[PDB]
Formats: sequence, structure tokens, C-alpha cells
Amino acid sequence: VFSGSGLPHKELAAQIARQATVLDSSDDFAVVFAAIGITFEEAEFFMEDFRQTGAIDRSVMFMNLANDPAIERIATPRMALTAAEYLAYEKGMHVLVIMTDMTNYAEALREISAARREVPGRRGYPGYLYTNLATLFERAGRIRGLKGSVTQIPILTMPEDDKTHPIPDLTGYITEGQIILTRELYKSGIQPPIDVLPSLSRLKDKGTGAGKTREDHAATMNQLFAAYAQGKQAKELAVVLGESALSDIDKIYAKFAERFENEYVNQGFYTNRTITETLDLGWELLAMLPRTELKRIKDDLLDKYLP
Amino acid sequence: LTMPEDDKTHPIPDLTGYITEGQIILTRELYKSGIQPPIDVLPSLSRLKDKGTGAGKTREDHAATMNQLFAAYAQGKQAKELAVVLGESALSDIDKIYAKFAERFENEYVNQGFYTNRTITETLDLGWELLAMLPRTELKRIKDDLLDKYLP
Amino acid sequence: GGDISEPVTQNTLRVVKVFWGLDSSLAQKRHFPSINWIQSYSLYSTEVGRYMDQILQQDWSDMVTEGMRILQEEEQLNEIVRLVGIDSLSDNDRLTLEVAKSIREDYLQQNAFDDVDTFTSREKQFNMLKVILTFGKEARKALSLGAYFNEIMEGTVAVRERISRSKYIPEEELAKISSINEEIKETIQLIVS
Amino acid sequence: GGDISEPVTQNTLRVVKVFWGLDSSLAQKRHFPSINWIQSYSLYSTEVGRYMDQILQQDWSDMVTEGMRILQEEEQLNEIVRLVGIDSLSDNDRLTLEVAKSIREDYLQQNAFDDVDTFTSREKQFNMLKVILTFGKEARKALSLGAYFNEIMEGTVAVRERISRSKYIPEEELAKISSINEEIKETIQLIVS
Amino acid sequence: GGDISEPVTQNTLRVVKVFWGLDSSLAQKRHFPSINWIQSYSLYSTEVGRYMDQILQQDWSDMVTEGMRILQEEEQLNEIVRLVGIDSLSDNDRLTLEVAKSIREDYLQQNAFDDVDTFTSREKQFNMLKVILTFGKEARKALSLGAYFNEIMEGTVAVRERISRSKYIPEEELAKISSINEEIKETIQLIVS
Amino acid sequence: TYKIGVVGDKDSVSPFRLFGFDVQHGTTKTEIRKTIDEMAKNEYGVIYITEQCANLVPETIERYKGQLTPAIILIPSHQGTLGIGLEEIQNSVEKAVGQNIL
Amino acid sequence: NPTRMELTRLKKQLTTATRGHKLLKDKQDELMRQFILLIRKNNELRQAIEKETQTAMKDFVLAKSTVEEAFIDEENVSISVVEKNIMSVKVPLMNFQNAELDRSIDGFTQLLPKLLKLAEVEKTCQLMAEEIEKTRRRVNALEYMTIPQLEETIYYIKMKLEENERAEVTRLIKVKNM
Repeated sequence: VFSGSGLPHKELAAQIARQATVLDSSDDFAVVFAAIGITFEEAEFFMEDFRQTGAIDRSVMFMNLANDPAIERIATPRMALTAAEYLAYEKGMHVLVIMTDMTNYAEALREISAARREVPGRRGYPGYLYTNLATLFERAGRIRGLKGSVTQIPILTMPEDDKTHPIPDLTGYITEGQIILTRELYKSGIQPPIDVLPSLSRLKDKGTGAGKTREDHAATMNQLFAAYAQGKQAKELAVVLGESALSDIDKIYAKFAERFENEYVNQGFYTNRTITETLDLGWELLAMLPRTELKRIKDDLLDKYLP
Repeated sequence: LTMPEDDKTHPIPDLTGYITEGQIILTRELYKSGIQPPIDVLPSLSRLKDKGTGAGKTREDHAATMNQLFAAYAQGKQAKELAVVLGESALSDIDKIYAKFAERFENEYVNQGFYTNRTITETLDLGWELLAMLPRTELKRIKDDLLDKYLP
Repeated sequence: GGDISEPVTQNTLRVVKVFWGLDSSLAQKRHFPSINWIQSYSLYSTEVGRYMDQILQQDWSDMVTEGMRILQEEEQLNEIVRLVGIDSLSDNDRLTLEVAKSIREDYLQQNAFDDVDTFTSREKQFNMLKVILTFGKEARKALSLGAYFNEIMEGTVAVRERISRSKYIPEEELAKISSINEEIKETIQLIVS
Repeated sequence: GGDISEPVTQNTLRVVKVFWGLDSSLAQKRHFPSINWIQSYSLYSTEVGRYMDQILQQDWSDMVTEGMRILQEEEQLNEIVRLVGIDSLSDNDRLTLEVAKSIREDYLQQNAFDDVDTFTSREKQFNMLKVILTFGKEARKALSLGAYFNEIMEGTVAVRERISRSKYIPEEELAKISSINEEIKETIQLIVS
Repeated sequence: GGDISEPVTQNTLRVVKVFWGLDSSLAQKRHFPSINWIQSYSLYSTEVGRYMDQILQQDWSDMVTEGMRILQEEEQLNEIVRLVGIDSLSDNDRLTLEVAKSIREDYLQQNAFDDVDTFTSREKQFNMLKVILTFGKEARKALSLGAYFNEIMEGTVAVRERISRSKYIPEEELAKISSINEEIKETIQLIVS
Repeated sequence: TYKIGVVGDKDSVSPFRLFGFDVQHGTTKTEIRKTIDEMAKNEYGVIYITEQCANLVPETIERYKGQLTPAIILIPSHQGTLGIGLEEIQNSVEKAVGQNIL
Repeated sequence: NPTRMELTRLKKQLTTATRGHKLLKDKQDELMRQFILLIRKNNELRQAIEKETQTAMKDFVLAKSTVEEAFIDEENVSISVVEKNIMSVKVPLMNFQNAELDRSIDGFTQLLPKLLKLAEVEKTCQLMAEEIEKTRRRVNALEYMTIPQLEETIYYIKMKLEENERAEVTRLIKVKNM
């Protein structure tokens, strides 16, 4: 999750931590939560919420505070992933590892690096930052012949909201997708403030479709994303050349994108939507679009799900 | 001190401003225009000026006219810039005065000469002659207890 | 890379009194000598000014200061025009730019390989600068009498050429420069008709 | 820098929850204490809000949230004013302007050298914020009940000034502040007529 | 950060003759392959151009040059559209945007996960590009005949669209692609009347 | 004090010469071509033209629109306007305001 | 170019461009609001004169109908244009300086004063519209092209500068070790 300072990525973290689940599995799922260089109050937020919702009963928490030694900070995700792989590959569990803040991790590494008189790389960070991050993120995955898996969600704040900064940039070269939070959506009260346009998941196809989710997962996704793009670009046209520069068909995409944000993306940090609920809501938003423009979705799916 | 490359962020002017109580700043822009001494009052600061002013040290209108002159000079430069970006026509009749003010503020008030010694009386009464350009309306940062007494 | 921030230039400027800053932009504009008149300085200007005033029995210091003031005002005008355009400039500021253009092209720029332009005497410098400022001042007064900027330029095509080719006037015929002052005043007031 | 993008400020804001941005601009408008209410924040606001509602038996968190909203809208409305003019805007928005004005002057502004104003207790704070907001939408339904914005103002000249001086009312005679609330409703009721 | 000024990229571009610059903005806009056609280059283009012209016995290098010219002209026009709006563009320049759009959307874009689109033979490549370019030429000569952009555009919805799926036309059934050339020409004709 | 020119039907715009309006004619774009250039280059102040003739050559009204003089003004015929004159006004609004103010 | 001297220079251009963007945008705003009024005036001024002129021409046709018309085969009018200002724009000011047959020719004189007013108002509306678009262009040219250029040309320089400071200090540490 690529966030920024003041952005509710801790709320989103806790929300994922307690809502995350595998369907058709009982007591084989676990969350390993790693907190890196965060304040006392921010740690108490996580710890209390965990045991308040009972999420502690399926979780293992490695909590590292901001006033802790920098070496203990860089050691924390390694402690977490070790316990994570143990539960996964030696006990057969589906483990979800959530780590934050990775920006704090990198800074700790930068502090140690300077302490060892090491040569400063790009923007002051170690030349080995990529590799060091890789030894962490690559600990995720699955092994042939083994029940269980390690799934990682590293959480970081992009300094100056700069995606080209070493920490998000090198993370992006390593991880497969990215979930991006923007201040535009956060200032609009969208919870969570996820911008789906710059966000991506590279492997999504391996976790969607009939038998995993409903059969309309792929089509509606392409459909919603393509439509929300037009709506967003209809809105950015209405602000530049006025509302009279918009055709009638672009009336609709504009209103679509607004409903998409306030109803679909904005769900609240305490609303657990099942995938079937999600997909169902997806069709409802497509319903406000003329059927003749839904060219990503074939007729077989339109005739079955479109209301 | 001489700021290298005329850069205020340079270590020498940067660290000195930390220790000293304010700073007087000379700009090339004023120098090139014949303003001497080329003191730019806007980035200039005296952090202890409030201690050496007022009745019994200077006249009671010191701290008052200082604030007003500082304000009007900033509004004057903004006005002068307006007449270039938008043009002559966009200027209000109050804007043209503020422009004319800053022009006189530079060439008569700041530009005194390196061998002209002004008593603070002459300086303060000069600053009032310049405020006389502005309508009494504009001088809102001074009391009119003070204004009716010294305004030309 | 022309980066004067470097120690050699920096240490040098601490002990020298005259700084002739050369500029790539001028050099690539064939503005020679490529001296940056906004960055350049001379700590001798005041004293030389007194000397010149005495030798010429003219208010020379005023002219140099005015010359530099105009060149500075052009710099302060350009930095706005660069990003808002030419459109909203009042007649007074365009006159300023035209005078500053004359100072640049007719006075500052000087061909070293020319036979006449390679050297300019002290008295030829005074006349050339007098002529340029005279045009500005006399066209300034015209503007104050209801005359338009473009009317002035339209009617001063001939007399402004004499100013442009003033640098190529031989050292024995300097009268062909002093006379320009009369034509400038003569032509300008005829435009007010 | 004078601007807070500095490392020590950024590292500070990393481990602290409260930021009071002192504004040199506000102090020039004689707005004391010169704390910029747009750039300032407190991550304790919500938790303190619960504590307040619990110990005051009041909807204090709602009033603060509303109070801030008025101040937020004022910044967007002031923008629309200098661009179009005060005469050309909605009565509702100009009511918001006068309520924001009230929160700024009658509540936010505070003299440290006045015997009564230098401290405002938790109880007094509630009462002072109440009457300011109470004026707000009492006035608003007048508007929604077919009354005109202007008229409300001369009707409330007496009570607005009584709100303006809530800060100067001693702790013991506190009810003198809450009794303004009833005066407001009755006044507006008579203005609706 | 995508900054190709870095040593490895610059050291590689010193010795290799082909630069496929991948773009992030194209990736977000679902434009695959996300190869920046403006920045990317191939120093084999001239030699391959001759190899193509000889093996195909057609003016292929002329086709590639024109298509690429249209694309760069598009980037120049988009600057202007960003400043003055698309409405101001002449019907010839508006046509250029549509021809380029077709080049981007119907030719440059290619889905690696489509059983037909994942690979495109050399002759199929030729037939596709010829069709797209043919539309531009037939339209541009129609404009000179007094035809408007809006009528030509709105009266070619069927056939421009046919070009859009030509990428999904099986390698065996190539005729279905080259047959569009005649359809375009005759569809344009009925618009000219 | 410079001249006024007229373009439109002779059943329409003929009585304008009773004032001393230079009143000339055309049908296709190519005769309105020159009538307007004839009058524009002759330093005329206003040019009235019927929308039936001006429809032929939208080329023209727009070239000369940003200029002070002449003032090309769309007038009607016996049966009236196509509507060009009102949407030229209407289109001006939607791009300078971004909203219709009518 | 990544010098310290150009950073400080560009930094001030950013402020100048920012303020210039402001002013041009408030100007564009005020231009259209003035345009708002004038274009509404132009609109119903045209709608009126369009009906009056057309009706005048139709009555003439009836008069022309009975004539062959060899009969209608059968004053030095002209306007003085003085240049006004509406805000920034130059604006023209223009003023003029058988029985049922002449009922229709008395039927073409009424149009003249309202026709000239239309020419004056409509042209004004056109000239204002052009000034808006010229201003719009510069607002856009500054907001989309000029300012973002400055904004991370600055950002690039500041990071190049800090890149080299950190490079030089790492050099000097090695030189002290040797």
C-alpha cells in the first residue's frame, strides 16, 4: 500500500488484518502483523483494536517502537517473516503478513548505513536498498507440494507523495502490484481513499473467476475500470472547458465516477464486504450505464447479471 | 558579511542570522537602480527594534508609521507588478497611488546618499510626507489619535 | 560550465574591484563583448564618474546611472514578459524596452574585428550615449503629450538608424552624432501633429 | 526556511499529534493568539471530543466540528468575495460569513492581558461556542422562513454585541452567557414578524 | 524513478542501436506494449526500411515514415489542444488526430494475451498499416474537395470501426483486411457527393 | 466616416441603396468570396449579409471576426434565418463561460 | 545547469508565474462576467431585429409582386467609428453621420438605428470573446506548461545539489583516510 503522511493507512491496515479471510477454510488462516518504528500511541491503536475485534486470536504481532534501536527496527520484519514462514510451510497455514511502516524500515537502514561509514546511494539511501528490500518481499509465495502460503502487504508512506522516491520506487520493482492512497480521495472522505487508476495487482487473474469468485469478476473489473477512466476524464474536462464542452454521453460517465467513489470505493473502515456483495454492487453501478456501451462484457454475462 | 552568489541560504549568512538579532540586507537590484544605500527593507529585520522606540527615545509614531510604510511599500510593489501583468487599465486609482508611493519610497526615503546624515526627526517627518500620498482611509494600521497629529 | 559559484571566481571576486561577467546567452546571440551588465560591477564607478564629469564638463554620472537604471528596469520587465507575454505592456514600458534595446544593440555590442568599432574614444562614447538617452527622454515627453508609442516609432525610423550606425562614425566626424540630438527633438515634436 | 518542510519539523510531526501553526500574517491583523486555524491540527480532537461529551453531558464534539466547518467554508467564500464582490452573493453564504466572523472575533481572538479573557474555562468555552452557533441557524430559519438577511442584522445589533462580549463575563456570573441563547430566538422571532 | 539519465541506461545507449523506452503513463492508460513511440528509436530503421521495400516490393519505408510523422504531428497538436481546445483546430489537423488515434489504438496497441493479436505476421502488419494510412489519404484529399471533417467522420463509423478489429483478423483470412481499402475509398466517395 | 455594404437577395436587400448602402450579390461561396474582401479591404465599417449567402462561406465571417472593422452582421431574407446568427452568439457563450447563461 | 545560482533564480520565477497565473485568471473571470451582460444584450437585440428586418422584407415582396418589376429598377450614409475601451479591449462606437411601395421603404428606415446598434454590440461581443481566449491561452500556457516546468526543474536541481554535497563529503572522508 503506497500511502502518505496523514493518510489513513493504519485504519486500512487494521481493517485488512481483521477482515482478511480465506473462503471454505476453518482455522487455517493467520495474520502476522509487523509494526516498524511507529509511535507508542500508534502501536496501542493496533494492539487494542486487534484484541477488541478478537483479531488477536488468529494473529501474531511483532511490535517495534520508534524509540527502539535502529537495528531492532531492521530486524523486525525478519522476525515476522520467520514466524510467518514457520506457520505457513511447517504448519500448513495461509499467512497474511502486514508490515508498516516500510518507510521507517528504510530510514532505520539508512541510519545504520551511515553509522558504518558506508557509501550513500541515491537520495541518501544505501546502494543495497533494492536487494535488502528484496530479501524481505521475496519471502512471500508458495512452494510446490506444500499446504500453506506467505502473502505480504508491505505498507509505506511516499515522502512528498513522490512515487519516484527510492522507497516506493524500489518497492514497486520488487512487489507485484501497488495499492495507492491519494489525498484527493481522503479529502473527499472516501474510506479507504484508494485510487484504482494508478493502483494495480499483477496476479489478480490467479485469484479470480468461477470457483474462486463469481464468473463475472474479470469482465466487470475491466468494465468498471474503463468506465471510471472516462468519467474521471469527463470531470477533468468539465473543470477546464466548462460543463458545456461535455456531450450527453459524457453526462453519465461523470455521474458514474462520482457514485463509484462515494458508494463503491468508499465503504468505511469497518464495513466488511464479501466478494459476492462487492460484485453485486459492481453491476448496480454498471446499470446506470447504457448497455450498448458495455463492450468489455459479453452478452452472456449481461443477460444474466445486469439489472 | 558578503553572501556568496547573493544566496541567503549559504552557511555564512544562514548561521549568522541564527545568532544575531535580525539583519540588514543590500540587494543588487536596488544598487543597479541607483538606490544608495541599497537597503531592501522587506527581507530586512531588527528583532530588538521594539525596545529602542517610542516616546522618550523617539517619537510616539515610530512603531506605528514603520508598520504602515512597510505595508504600503509591499502594496506598492504588488501594484507596480499588476500594471505589467494586466496593464495600465487594471489599476485602481488607489493602486496607482501605491505604485507612485513605492517609487518615491525608493528614490527619496531609502535613497539618501552615503554622506547624508538624517536625524530621526527628519526621517519620521519624511515618512509622514510619503504617507500623505495615500488617502487617510488607507492608513488603518495607525491610531487616529496619532494620525490627526502628524499627518501632512 | 560557466558556474561562477566555483572557488576560483569566488576567491577572485573577494580581492578584485571589477567584475566583467561573461554570459553564454549573450555569446550565443553574438552580443559581444558578452558581458552580463546585470551581474557585472565596478567598485570604481563612483570615482571614475567624478573624473568623467570634470573632464567632459557634462553630467556623465547621471547618464551612466540612468543607462544602468534603464537596463535594470528592462531586466525587471523581461522577467514578467517571459511568462505573461508582450500584450499588456503600457506605452511607457515599451519605450523603456526600446531604449534599453538601443543601449544593448547600439552601444553595448561592439565588434572587435571592425576597423572603426574596435575602439571608441571617450568623447565618442559620451555622444553615442547622449543620443540614445536623448531619444528616450524626448520620446518620453511626447508620450506625456497624448502621442502614441507606435506613432513615435513609425516617425523615428530614419533618426533611429543614425543612432544604430553611430558606432561606425569615424573619430574625426563626431559632429555627425551631436547633430542627431537636434533631429531627435525636431522629428519627435513633428509627430505631435 | 520559515516554512515547515524542514527535516526537524517533519521528524517532529512524525512522533507528535498536535501542531499549532503561529502565523505572522494573523498577528498583523491584530488577531491574537495568531494561530492559523486552517494549517493547525490535533489528532487528539476526536478522543478529547468523547471526553468532553462525557464530562459536559453535551454534544461538544458536534459543535466543534460544525465550528470548524464554518471556518472552512469562510476560506472558500472569501475567495468568491474578492473575485466577484460582497453584494453579489447568497444570503446563506453571507450569514456564514458573519458567523465565521463571530467565531474569529468573539471566540478565537483572546487577550492575554485582560483579567477575564486571559482564561476561559471548559464550561465557559461551551457556553460561548453555543451562543455563536445558536445565532447561526436561528438566523438561518428566518432566512428559510421568508425573512431577509439584512433585516436580521439590525434586529440583532443588541444581542450580537452581547455575544461579542461573552469573553468578558466573569466565571461566577456564567449564566449571563447562556441567557443570550433565549434572547436570540425571541429577537429573531420578532424580526420574522 | 524511470529517469534514463542514470549511468546504466546511458552507458547502454552508447553502444546499442535500439531503444525501446517503456512508459508508465501508457501502462496506466492500458496502452500495451507501453512503448513510447515519440522517445523510442531504432537506428536500424533505414536499413530495415530497404530490406522491407525489397522483400515486400512495396513502399513500406514510406509508409512507416508517414505513420510516424502523423504520430509526432499528433504530439505537437495535443500541446495546442491543451492550450486552446480541440475546437480551434482546422479540419485538416483534426483529421490528423483521428488518423494518429487509429495508429495508436488500432496498430500500436497489441494484447499479448489474445490468440490472434499476440502475433502479427509481416504481411498482415503491412495490410493493417496500409488500411489505416489509406483512410487518412482518402479523407485528406476529400477535405480539399470541400468536404467537412464532421461529415466524413460521422459517415465512416462503420468502416473506421472495421479497421479497429482488423488486428483480430486471422492470418489465413488476410483478404478481409486489404478489402477495406476499396470500402474506405467508396464510402468516402458517397460522402463527397 | 466609412461605408456600409450589403449582401443578400435583391428581393430582400435592394431598398438599402436608397440610403447609399453598397448592395451587392452572390449565390455560391465564391461570389460572397470577393464581395466581402472587396468591402473589407476598402476599409468599410459594417457589412450586413443574409444568412443564406453567409452560410455559403463561413470561411469568411470567422477570418474577419477578431478585427475591429468591418462588422460582419448576419441578417435574414424574406423567409428568414437559418439560425446561424443566434448560435454564433450561442456558441460564443458555451466556450467563454462553460455554461449557458440564457 | 544544476547550479545553486539558477535554483534561487527559478524559485523566484515560480512565485512570479504563480502570481501572474492568479491575476490573469481573475482577469479572465472578470472579462466573462462583463461578457455575460453584453452577450445577453446582443442576444435579444438580434432576436428582435431579425423579426423586424424579415417582416420588412416580406412586405416589400408584396409591394414588389404587383410591379413587373421595371418600376423598382426605378443619401451618402456612413458611420463614424471611434474607439472605446471596455476594460482591456478596444471597442467600436458607431453612429450614423407606389403607395404601399414607400410604405415598405419607410419600412426599411426603422431598421437602420437598431441595425447599427446590433453591429456595434455584436462586434463588441466578438472582440471581448477574443480577449478571453487570448487570456485563457496564457492562463493555460502558464498553469499547464510553464509552472510545472519550473516546479520540478527546481525539484531536480535541489536533489542534484544534495546529490553532489553527499558525493563530495564521501570523497573527502576517503582522502582523509589515505
